[PDB]
Amino acid sequence: AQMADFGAAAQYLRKSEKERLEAQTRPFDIRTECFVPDDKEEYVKAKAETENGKTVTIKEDQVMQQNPPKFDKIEDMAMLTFLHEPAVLYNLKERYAAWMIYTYSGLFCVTVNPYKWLPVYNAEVVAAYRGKKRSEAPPHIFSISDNAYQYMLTDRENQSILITGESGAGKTVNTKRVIQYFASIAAGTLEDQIIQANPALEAFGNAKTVRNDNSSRFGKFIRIHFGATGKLASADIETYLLEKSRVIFQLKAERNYHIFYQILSNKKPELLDMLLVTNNPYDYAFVSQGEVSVASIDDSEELLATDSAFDVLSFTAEEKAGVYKLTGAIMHYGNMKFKQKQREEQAEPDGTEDADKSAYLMGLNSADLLKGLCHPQVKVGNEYVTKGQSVQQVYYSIGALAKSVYEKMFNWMVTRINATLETKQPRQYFIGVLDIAGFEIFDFNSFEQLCINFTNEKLQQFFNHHMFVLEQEEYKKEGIEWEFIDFGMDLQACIDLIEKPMGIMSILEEECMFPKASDMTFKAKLYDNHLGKSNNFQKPRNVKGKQEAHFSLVHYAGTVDYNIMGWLEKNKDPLNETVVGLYQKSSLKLMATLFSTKSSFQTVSALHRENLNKLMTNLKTTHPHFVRCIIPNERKAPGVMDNPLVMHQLRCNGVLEGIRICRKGFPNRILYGDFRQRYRILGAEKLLGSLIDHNQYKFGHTKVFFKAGLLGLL
Amino acid sequence: TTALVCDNGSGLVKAGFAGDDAPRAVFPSIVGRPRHQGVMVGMGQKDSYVGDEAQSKRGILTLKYPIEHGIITNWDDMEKIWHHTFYNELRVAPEEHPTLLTEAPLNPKANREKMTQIMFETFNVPAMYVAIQAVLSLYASGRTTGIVLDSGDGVTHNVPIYEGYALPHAIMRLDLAGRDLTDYL
Repeated sequence: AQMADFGAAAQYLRKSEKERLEAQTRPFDIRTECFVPDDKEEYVKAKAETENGKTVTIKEDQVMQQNPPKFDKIEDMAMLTFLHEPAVLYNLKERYAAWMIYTYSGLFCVTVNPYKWLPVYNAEVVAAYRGKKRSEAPPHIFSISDNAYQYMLTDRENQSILITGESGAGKTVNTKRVIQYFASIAAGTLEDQIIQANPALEAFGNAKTVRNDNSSRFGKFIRIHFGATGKLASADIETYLLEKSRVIFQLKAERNYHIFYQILSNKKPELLDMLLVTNNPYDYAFVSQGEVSVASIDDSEELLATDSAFDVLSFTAEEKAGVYKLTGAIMHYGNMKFKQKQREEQAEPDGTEDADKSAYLMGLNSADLLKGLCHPQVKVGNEYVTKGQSVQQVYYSIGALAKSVYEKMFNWMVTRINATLETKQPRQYFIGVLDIAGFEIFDFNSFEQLCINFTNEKLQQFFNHHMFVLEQEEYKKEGIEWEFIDFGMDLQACIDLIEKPMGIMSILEEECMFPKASDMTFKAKLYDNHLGKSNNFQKPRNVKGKQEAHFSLVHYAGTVDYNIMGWLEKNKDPLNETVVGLYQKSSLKLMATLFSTKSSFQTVSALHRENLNKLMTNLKTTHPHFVRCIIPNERKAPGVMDNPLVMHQLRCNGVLEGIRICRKGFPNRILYGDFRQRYRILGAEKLLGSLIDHNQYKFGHTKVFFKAGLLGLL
Repeated sequence: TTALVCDNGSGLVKAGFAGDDAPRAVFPSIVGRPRHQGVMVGMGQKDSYVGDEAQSKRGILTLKYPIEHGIITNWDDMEKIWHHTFYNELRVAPEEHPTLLTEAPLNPKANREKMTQIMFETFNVPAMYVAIQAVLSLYASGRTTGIVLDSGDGVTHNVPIYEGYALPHAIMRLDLAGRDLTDYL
């Protein structure tokens, strides 16, 4: 009835009731259709004797009863009697096979990349979701965009869309589709404008990753602002915590942000003539750490895209030559050289080639810069006194200066984009579109992975709190008296060692301050404070033949193993205020604009924690709506999705945590009439006072609640 | 599965794997404890240092040998030294290797009883064995007949062997060795 109005896409949105009725009545068994593991499928159906193409006999306490054939295609795995990994896995597998890329997961909105053009979004024939609710219409992200619209118009409270970002595709197309939809419903457009200046962000905040080649290395919080009544207004972009540690140090088999090699592809010899810079990447230590180039992308055409971006951007000739000069200076910093003065201690420079280069570039003096690098001044009450500097201290300061310059330039460019993309009446409300990396579990995890997983722990706790208050509200609504320990925070608040003032980060800062501290002393301190005294902190099981870890954290997405080698040098961030004062006087007006606005204690972890606190503070004032874009397969061939990839992702994406919590229900929530009908073979009071346990149900105001493992009996 | 050889001695631990040509780890059989105050807050003070780590920090430590005259007279320190030898020097798991300990002749029975009890309980070795130092010295010399004079850090002993037969009534054990010469010097 309400499905045949979507045309050629309705089959993808809601299958016709004919094949549905023939499929919802399959005769199968309860005790010969279970789930057993595998090495290439990791989960299979079979008939303990079990065979589906290969015989395996396993313990009788590891098999998962397969979902009943009643719910074998439901787009909402929150109502299943069997909430386990293979259940939802094959649920999604089937729903994608019989093409339906859209699904609901308790509160998430899982979308799968189809890789095949579909009219399921265009034209508006499918966009009829206006006025429609999630609980009635098919499970489309358009329903969620519309729900956020409705909530803004009826509640005057901002809304937020948290889309999973480490997936290479699916996320970007979904962002395009949701901004298009928001332009459509509440109608040189905001979509055009937003996608115009994107090459800037692509070149500045994306780098070659071990498990990617175009990786969002920051947080993009696109705010689409709406008028007083719900009319589209301007849209500003806001950036959050950026992995600035890469600007100097890159692991082996990775490289920093694209812009460096984009410039160094010798595409515009004008630039490589202006910045006194050659083209060989192995001459600059700040870029030649890992690999200089990947074969999966060109640099010249992307350089042209970024040039055209600066042109469509409000940048002039100076606001572009200055940026190129700053990047050239960031490269020239990498190979300045200092030596301990003969016979006492002091770091002094030997050769000033890159010194003069960078001094001319940023618009400073060379002798003044060298002196301010080797002799930083400080204000003692009312007087200034020179402070001594060793070689390693000079290098740390140089790195800190490079990182500060890069982040300042990034933020200024984002402000310029906000300016050129904003002209509108004073508006009230907006919708939050949050792009950010997700959880990571690599073969070799390090400081950056720890920071990213910490941020994702925070976001996941946010989602858990939202879902907890939702379920608690719904229980107070149906009069169902049932109270439980907070499903929101009390899960990760103990995996928040990383922030409490004795955990890993505080210990790392302490070790950054302490004399002669090394990695071994850092490991010793970690062990003395946590090994045995905490349950989430565990010693890794290091097997010879695999990379050596040093400790293991029990995250929500599994137990990750970290290798702390080098965290000390990576956490130090001593800013040299003398050189910053030199910057504030430069001739290159972009540099002075950057550093326009009675210190040696700065660490990357501290700035990161403060930025994360600010981001969570912003999010905690709005209403969230989460989306889980998935890459189904790696060979790009549509239709068939590999099971281990999608299983790992379903772990890291955050859906499995929601499943694990709703399993503590009462996941199955039905009214009276449906059970009165489908199980009348003999309202619900007498129908269930006859048989099972008396706690598996709690009736209230035409609502029955069933725990996971009861409809597998009916 | 390979086996471990752990010639203890009273002045030097020599450990390794059965089949090599020389011990893989050779360090002093010593345990040091700090005697002075300790002021730098956060320096990560260890309770005790073993092996040759206690030898480089010896300026601030008080050193103790847990073996006096071939006899183990401090079983906690000896357990520390064995734990070090297995986990930090050889870097193995004692649960996967038979261990061949060594002992001097004519020393109390409780010594070997405690050795084997320590091994089997607090290390869970699959099997063990306690040899006599002079017999092994004769193995290494490539002979089956001779009177071997072993003289280490704690005890000097002769063991006469003939055609692979020991003469236990002619074993003579003397109790001056390297350490008494060090003290006399």
